[PDB]
Amino acid sequence: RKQVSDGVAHIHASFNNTIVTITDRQGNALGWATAGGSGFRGSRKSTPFAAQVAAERCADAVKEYGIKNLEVMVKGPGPGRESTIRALNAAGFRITNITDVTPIPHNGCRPPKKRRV
Amino acid sequence: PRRRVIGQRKILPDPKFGSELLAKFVNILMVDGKKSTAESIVYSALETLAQRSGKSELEAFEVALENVRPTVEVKSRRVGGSTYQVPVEVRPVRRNALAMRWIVEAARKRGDKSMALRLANELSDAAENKGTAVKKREDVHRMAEANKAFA
Amino acid sequence: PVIKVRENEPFDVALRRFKRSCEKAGVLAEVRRREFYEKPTTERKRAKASAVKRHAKKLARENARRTRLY
RNA sequence: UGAGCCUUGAUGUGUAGGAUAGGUGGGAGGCUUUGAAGUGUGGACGCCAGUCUGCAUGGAGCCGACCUUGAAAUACCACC
RNA sequence: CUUGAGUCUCGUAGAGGGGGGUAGAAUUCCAGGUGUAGCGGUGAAAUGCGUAGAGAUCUGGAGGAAUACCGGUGGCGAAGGCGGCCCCCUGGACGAAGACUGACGCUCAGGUGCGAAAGCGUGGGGAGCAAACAGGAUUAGAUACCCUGGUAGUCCACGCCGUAAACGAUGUCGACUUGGAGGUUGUGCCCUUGAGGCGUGGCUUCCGGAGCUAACGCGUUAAGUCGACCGCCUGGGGAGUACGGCCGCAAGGUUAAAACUCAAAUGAAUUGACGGGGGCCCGCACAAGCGGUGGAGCAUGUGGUUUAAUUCGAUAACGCGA
RNA sequence: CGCGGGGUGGAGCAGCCGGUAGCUCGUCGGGCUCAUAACCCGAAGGUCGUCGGUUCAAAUCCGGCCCCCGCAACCA
RNA sequence: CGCGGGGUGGAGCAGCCGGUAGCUCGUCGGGCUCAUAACCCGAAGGUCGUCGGUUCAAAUCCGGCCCCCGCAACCA
Repeated sequence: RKQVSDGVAHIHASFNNTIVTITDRQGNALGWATAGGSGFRGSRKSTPFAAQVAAERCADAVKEYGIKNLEVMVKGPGPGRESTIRALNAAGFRITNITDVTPIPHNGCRPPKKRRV
Repeated sequence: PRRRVIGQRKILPDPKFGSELLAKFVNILMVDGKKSTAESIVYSALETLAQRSGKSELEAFEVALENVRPTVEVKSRRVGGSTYQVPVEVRPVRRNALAMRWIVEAARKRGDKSMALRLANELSDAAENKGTAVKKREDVHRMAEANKAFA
Repeated sequence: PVIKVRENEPFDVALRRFKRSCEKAGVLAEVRRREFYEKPTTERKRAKASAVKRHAKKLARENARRTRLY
């Protein structure tokens, strides 16, 4: 595999599950990991800790690519948002940019109905 | 309780070695307020243990205790629909107590004949890092590890 | 909330800054709002109710303040 | 992109162990100015101990039955 | 005659209406790249989608619907309602001065029109959402709430429907009666010496006086003090139902009884009690621990059954009166 | 009369080779429950309609009989 | 009869060189749990159908037999 110095970390942070995907700067995904994949289910995988460990796993996976610089793109609302980036930092990439990329419509599609609980 | 925290009561150190911890252990062991018998048993356990491992009576005991002390225990919050066991850092006073209690339980369980002998055996096991108390400790730790997500 | 880590800037500081930016944006809040459909009526009601509450806080409480507690 | 083949190279951890022993027969010394041991490392394999090999440097020696072992040297060798 | 009512002049603010363009974000799908085992979902799960390569991620395309921020107890409209930006057609409101008309006004049974959402008809459209429906949960059951899907419908055109807690639960028009704090939109003067100072008009939010009110409250935007016109009520149920008429493609709307039946039904406020409302606090209430009961045998009391009688009582009763 | 389903624990639905002998509601038992419906634990109820035989496994494969079904055909 | 797959822990799917001897659900113990399941930890169950041999590694490569598959061909 071709080594690459700089890339992006996409952090899809949902309410139920965090997904971290490291990619090159062009768009092509190198590796990924998830809180659900990291051995957490239901209550556990919707937590900051879980997200962090997913991030760590992802980092581990893209060791062979030899990535030093990293820009982070954080998507969605969740626990795995601050935690994940911290984890990434710990894992030892130079974090270059921290971007928020939550899809906010400018009033477009009707959301689903409100839950009655 | 709700209203007021209270200062822990005064405990006398045991006559043989002059130790608070030892005294506490003896107390824990004791049943039906028969302290003397319990203390004798404890002493016996110590002596045998000392013979086995060398060192001193007290030092060996301490070492044994060390191998069964829990860094972290769990508690049940249960805020959700289902129960969530949450880990908590267990304080110095409590940890020591817990280990002792576990040891005592192990001794009680054990299939050897005399109580003192059983206790000694348990201590030895603890020192070596096998046995019942140690297992219990591991389990406790394991649970905490499992539920580390909660904090 | 696009951000770039400055030269010889700590990580933690950067993170904090990012968080602040996010807060300013009100992105999370927006997301929360758009999770489920709010009927127009409901939306109206909340807005008016909130306004009323605000008004109450401002004036009635001020009146109370004039008089000492003890 | 799959896949054969004349050919010349590499590849092979039961534990005894100089340590990454496939087996049979002919055998006690093969290689060394169409350049030997030691050093620098480019690319491979890997059971992390090492093994093969490119180019540079070096210029007069490394490896044998060995002590062990159910089987002995990749001292040269042909058959696969 | 000019004070009401209207016309003309110049401005002003506006999601007022109709028509036609366009912009950007986001969702969905399609095609392709990267990539690898999960994704999704919940209180927890499962159905569901995934190694036939999903989810994630990037590129390109399609199409529909709605318009983040601005945005406000802000604005406009008779009400219903109206929200990206641009243009075309178009209705109303307000102010400034003048000039004109000269009571031309107010209200309105029948009548006529406009009238959310759903619904209907014909023809288009269809991304998202979603009655119905299906499956998965939950449950005693769950024809629900939750989850995964999902069709009418929502969108457009032209017709119909004519109702809503269509509410300020407050008809329209006019006059008069103490105050304060704002918002919005004009406009006159003033050294705008500055975001200001002093007025004067329109619409508007909150508080409160007199008065009014069953009280709650209303209070110059009246539910006060009066006048003009209209609409409507006459105990609760039966019933806004039946019959008949009129209208409607239908759904149904509208008009609108009676028998029979009860002595109530209601409104506001009051004291409690209660709440799977909220705040503060306590108790071996939980938590933290130690020892028990529930199994055994016996003691003992009770229930029951039996008895000639198994004395009567207790049932925070049951080693209780004893 | 002939031909396809088969015959059970208070009723019902029981895993192609005969060795598995049930599950639902029900009744009792006891605490949960402010109450029961409960959730949960355990307990009494058979013949496998019947008469026989192939075989140690038989109700469980076959010969006949009694019924319940279903059949479709008939009727001077 | 001939020819391609191979034959296992209660069932199933097990990493080209023979030295690795499993994973899922299952049963039991415990941990947590209101519950149940999910979840965590650990524990009993082999022959590798079989008979042999190349070799210290063999079920793990080969010679035969018993079956399960699959084959496609045949039938006076």
